[PDB]
Amino acid sequence: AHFKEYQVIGRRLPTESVPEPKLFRMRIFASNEVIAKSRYWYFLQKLHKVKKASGEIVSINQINEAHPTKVKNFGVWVRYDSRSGTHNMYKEIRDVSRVAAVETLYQDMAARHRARFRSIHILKVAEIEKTADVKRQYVKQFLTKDLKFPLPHRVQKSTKTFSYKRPSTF
Amino acid sequence: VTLAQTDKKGRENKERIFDEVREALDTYRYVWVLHLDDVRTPVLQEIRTSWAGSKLIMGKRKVLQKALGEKREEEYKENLYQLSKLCSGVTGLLFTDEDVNTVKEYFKSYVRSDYSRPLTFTIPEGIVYSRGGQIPAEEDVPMIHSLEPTMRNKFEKAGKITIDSPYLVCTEGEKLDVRQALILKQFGIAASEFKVKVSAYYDNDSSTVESTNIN
Amino acid sequence: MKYIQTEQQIEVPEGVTVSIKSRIVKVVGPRGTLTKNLKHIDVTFTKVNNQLIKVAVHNGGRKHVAALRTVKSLVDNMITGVTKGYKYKMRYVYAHFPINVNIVEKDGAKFIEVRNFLGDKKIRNVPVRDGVTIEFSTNVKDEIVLSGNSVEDVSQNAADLQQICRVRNKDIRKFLDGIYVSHKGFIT
Amino acid sequence: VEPVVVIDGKGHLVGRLASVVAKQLLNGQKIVVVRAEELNISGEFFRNKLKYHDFLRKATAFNKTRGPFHFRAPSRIFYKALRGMVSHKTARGKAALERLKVFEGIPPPYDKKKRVVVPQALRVLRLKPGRKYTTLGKLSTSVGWKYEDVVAKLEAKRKVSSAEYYAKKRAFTKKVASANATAAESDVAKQLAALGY
Amino acid sequence: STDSIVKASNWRLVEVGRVVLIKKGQSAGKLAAIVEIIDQKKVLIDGPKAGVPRQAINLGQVVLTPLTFALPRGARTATVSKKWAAAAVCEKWAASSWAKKIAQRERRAALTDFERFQVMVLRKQKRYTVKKALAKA
RNA sequence: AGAACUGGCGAUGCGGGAUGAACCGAACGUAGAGUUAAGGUGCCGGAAUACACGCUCAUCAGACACCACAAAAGGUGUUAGUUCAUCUAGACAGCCGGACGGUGGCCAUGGAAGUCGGAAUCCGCUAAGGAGUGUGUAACAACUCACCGGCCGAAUGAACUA
RNA sequence: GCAGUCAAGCGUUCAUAGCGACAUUGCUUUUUGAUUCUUCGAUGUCGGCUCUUCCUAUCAUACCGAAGCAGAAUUCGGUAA
Repeated sequence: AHFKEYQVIGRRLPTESVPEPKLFRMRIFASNEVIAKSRYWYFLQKLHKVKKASGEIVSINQINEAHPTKVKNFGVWVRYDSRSGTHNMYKEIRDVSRVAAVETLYQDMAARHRARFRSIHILKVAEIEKTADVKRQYVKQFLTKDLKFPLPHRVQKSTKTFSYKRPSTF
Repeated sequence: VTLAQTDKKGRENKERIFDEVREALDTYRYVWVLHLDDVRTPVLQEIRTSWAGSKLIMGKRKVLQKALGEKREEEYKENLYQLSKLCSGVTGLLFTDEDVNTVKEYFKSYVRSDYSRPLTFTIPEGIVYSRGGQIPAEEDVPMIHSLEPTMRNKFEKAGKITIDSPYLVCTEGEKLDVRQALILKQFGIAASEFKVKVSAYYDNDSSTVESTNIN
Repeated sequence: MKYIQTEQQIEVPEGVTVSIKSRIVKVVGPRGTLTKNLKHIDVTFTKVNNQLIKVAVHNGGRKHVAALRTVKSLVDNMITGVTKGYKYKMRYVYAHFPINVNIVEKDGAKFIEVRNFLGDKKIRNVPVRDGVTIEFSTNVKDEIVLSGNSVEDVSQNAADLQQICRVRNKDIRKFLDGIYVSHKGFIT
Repeated sequence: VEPVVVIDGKGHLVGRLASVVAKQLLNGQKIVVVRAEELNISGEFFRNKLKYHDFLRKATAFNKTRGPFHFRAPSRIFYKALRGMVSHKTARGKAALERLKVFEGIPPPYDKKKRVVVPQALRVLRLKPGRKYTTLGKLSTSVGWKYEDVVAKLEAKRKVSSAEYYAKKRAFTKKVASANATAAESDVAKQLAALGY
Repeated sequence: STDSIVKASNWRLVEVGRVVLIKKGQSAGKLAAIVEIIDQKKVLIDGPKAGVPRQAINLGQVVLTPLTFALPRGARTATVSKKWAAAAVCEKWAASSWAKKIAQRERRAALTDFERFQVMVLRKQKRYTVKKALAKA
């Protein structure tokens, strides 16, 4: 769905003789609130020895985009599970917001490398501030000055089943 | 894919020649840059052994341009950048310290004979030979038949190779083809003279740029 | 990887003019006129000024861009044929049977005739295409010379002339008869 | 919207046309399809020949007459692809195929009437550019239709007669448009413009 | 007549400042100017005078209009609004025939039955003068 | 062929899997309106030739669990990736020039002079050039590469992952 | 198949744990075309006359490719029922 980027904060358990466990925050991409709490324990159990019954979640926050109408180049580090063993991948997306860029990534992974939602891990999504350090080629070609490209051979969608005009393109 | 012994040198060899030019300047007071486009390899060696006190360095252009310092402001020793701009051809720098007269006397006196890359020779209308009419044909040995598919293709009966029409490989007053150079080259005709030329001299302690031309 | 646009540049010298409606290309110059169809190749031609013409493919993949380079190679071959022209000179090595080659006109069709090839009584005919002139090389023994404006009119008729004389059921290393293309060059 | 609708067959795809025709016949509209020999099939030519040959060998072993009748004509090829879409064994399917008439070329009286096209079945709107297609008129010639030298000749006779009509029609519209232009600026013209005509 | 007659094949091509028309969506028939092109299929549009909010849109939902004006790449909404007035494209749009055709079928839908009667009586009067002017010359 | 826990068929229809005792939804009085399950929405056939990002061309393509098909291993066909090197002090491709003296090195010998062969296998001078990559003369020569150099001006090469 | 020599690959972070392809080397009755007439035992029923079709995994005819093929004669391979 429309992903929403969430901050989840976790505090293991207040016990006698160990007060104040430190605190643990993460940034989670999930389609709603309830998945992001469950996606939180999926990673945080891998990092150190906790459980959901030995845990509680402090607070959740919805992180909006800082600047939607600005156009950003994004470099995304991705770890994912293949049919063979897992291996890393670095990909670059040009998009409008952070949370819309992950939308175009999962579609890109499912198209080319046939990876569903459960196999992919999102390592770090970063904005590349300066230009001319863009590594990939297919992102780089839009950075040329005075870029103008035509859209030839446009089709037309007409509601009536019969048209009399012998219809023509552009 | 190959299995040859000799391997690529790399960037470090380009910085070694960058190192050799710097040390050669302050040691030997005269610097000589030359336009030597076509040279033979034993011709290059005998110039080195005729100048035993000298050090001679050949190398790539922008390396030798930067080793003198291609910028005006940046240089090893002073007034060095004007001579570096002049040398357009393939260069080999020279470092002798005896005389400004002996060196320009040497290159004008020195001359050899190499390939044309002038005079005209016709192939006789009989059986062709390796010399091709240089010596009398009774002393001549016929050409190898294996290089005849090279002659029917690249140069455009019995194993002795036969032409039926007379062919002229050169004509006088004419620029020779790159193909017509190879016709004289295969026959073994080194009748064109070869001479090396110099464009500029430099003196370190005088520290001025000298401009000249000999052809 | 969906290249956004790719272009090449076809140079036009002073002798020739080119007039292009949708994809039909006409080349008119000194030696003659040549035409070529291009409805299948899907490009866009654009003149800048009278000597350079850019071709362009917008938003095409690798297979679409690979066809764009050979469009430049076809139209450049058309221009040189109108200026310099093409000339293929062929020699025919016979072992024991002398090959008689003649040019006979059959109701206006101008067929190239081959006789006595390797002791065959079969009389082969090779038709001359439109826009190619065959003449025999004066003062050079054993040569047939093909010359024309178009590459595809000449080079096909050169290749058709050699495959009609192909040796069968024999070791080809010992039997060396045939007609071969010596070299490919220009008229001027 | 009309009693009998005449579909021009040129530049369409076999399947995507026959789908939208078969729904109109089951809804009661009468459709007559002309110029069948200009119809197109996606995919390259050598494919669609072999899709016909593996069909062509399928016939009843004990008596070849009783098997699938392999029709050759481009109308009959197209009528096949439509017949599989309508449930032709019931009484609803028989009365739905009596509303359909498919012809090669344009025979009289259908040359005097308007021909239409179907935008969701045009080749030039459906397939991507740089993609091989196949002309059905060439296809039936490769499998035994001995009439492409006749139907194409009658079209060259027709189009000359049709070009004379259009020039007479275009000059008459020129007189009307000139008369309509000088009729403008009148008080009846300006009141119409306010109302939008 | 030694000239190369090679055709141009003129096209509306996307750029910074190509004004467009949004056919479907929330906006539904409003003008807007492309601010920055994102990739092959998405752009970034804004029209402040018409009323469309600044948003990223797919090129499927938008149609290209031939009018252009000069505007720097990546401009904000205040800067597009100032360049919009200097070109005066809202006056240049209604001069075009394609804007008049939009307004005409809008007016023909809002015609009252009594006004639909008045359209009838006038066209009966207009055809009388035409058929006299026709069939004489 | 013989067991273990639970559900089902046998005794049980109805909707879905074209068809089917066992799968999926759901268990039945007679009827009306409403919303859904599993499954589906080009046409048969009720229902979007809806929207959105990509991939794939097959001279036997492919289309949905139970289920009616397939193996290793190959394929400059295409796509996205990893690790590595080269490069605006000029890379990759192209033409063009150099590719030498000790030394025709030693045994093999009718004769390989780098290249029928066998062991062996360094220096000199070098920007660089093998006691030699191949075409081969009966042995020579010559040509080519592998090594640099001059033109030439944007990235390129190699293995591997799926 | 067994007994070996390897190591192109793999073993959670890894050579020497543990496998381990293509390879490679060996006997199981005679390295000198001498022999050596060794047909060493299938435990539910089909064969042939007539007469059609179909599969291709092609013996012959058609056109091709490669050869370590002069011609002839053959050997190997492809399309093809």
